[PDB]
Amino acid sequence: IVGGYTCGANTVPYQVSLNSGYHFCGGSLINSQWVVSAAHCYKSGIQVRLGEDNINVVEGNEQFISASKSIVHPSYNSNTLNNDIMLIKLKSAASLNSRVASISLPTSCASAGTQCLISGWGNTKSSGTSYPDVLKCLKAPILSDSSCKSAYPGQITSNMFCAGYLEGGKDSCQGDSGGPVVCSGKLQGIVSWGSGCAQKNKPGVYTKVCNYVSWIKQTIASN
Ligand SMILES: NC(=O)c1cccnc1
Ligand SMILES: [Ca+2]
Repeated sequence: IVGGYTCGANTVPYQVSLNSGYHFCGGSLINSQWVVSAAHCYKSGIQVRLGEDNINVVEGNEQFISASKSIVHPSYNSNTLNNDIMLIKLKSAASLNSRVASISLPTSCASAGTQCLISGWGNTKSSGTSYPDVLKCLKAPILSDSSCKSAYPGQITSNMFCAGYLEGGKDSCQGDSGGPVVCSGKLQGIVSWGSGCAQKNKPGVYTKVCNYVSWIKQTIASN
C-alpha cells in the first residue's frame, strides 16, 4: 500500500497472509474454513496465516493453517487477468474471535463514489521498494466505469472495477494482491492489478466480487 496508514494490530480481522515460506499475497476469510484471494496468486503448498499484524514476529493472536484445496475460477485468463479470483479451503476451521473474523459477501454491487478500505503488506513506494512488516490500510473510493475504461483502454472487463485516485500518490501495490477491498462492511473487491503503483491516471484495478457470489456459494457448498 502506497500512501496509506498503519492499520493497527488486528483492526482488519478478516485479512490473511498467504505464506509459502514468505508472505506472497493477501486474502480474505469469508467463513471459518474458506479464504478468497486472486487467481494470479495461485501456488501449491500454501499456509494461510490469520490474526497477523507483524508478519515477522509472533505476537500471540496468530493461527497458521495449511490449505487442503485450492480452486481457481474456471474462466480465469492469466493474460488479461479476467476472473482473477480463487478459493482456498483450510485443512481445519479457524477459531473465530474479535481479532480473527470473517467478512460478509455482498448481496449488491457497490457504486462508484462508495468509500472502501484496502489493506495489505505490499510495497509502500511508487519508486523503489520498501516492504512493511505491519499491516497497512488505505481508504479509497470506487471510480466510475467510464474513468476506469478511459485510464486503461481495451483492458477493463465487466468483472473489474477501478478504485483510488486519478491524481495518484495513493494505491495498492505488489504484495497486496489477493487482499480485500471492503465497502460498507462487505467484500466488494480483490486486489488484482495496476500499471506500476500510485501513478497519475493509473488507478488500481480490482476483481468485482459481486459477480462471483453465486459461484462462491455453490463451490463452498460442495467442497
Ligand atoms: N497499482 C496497483 O494497485 C497494483 C496492485 C497489484 C499489483 N500491482 C499493482
Ligand atoms: Ca505475527
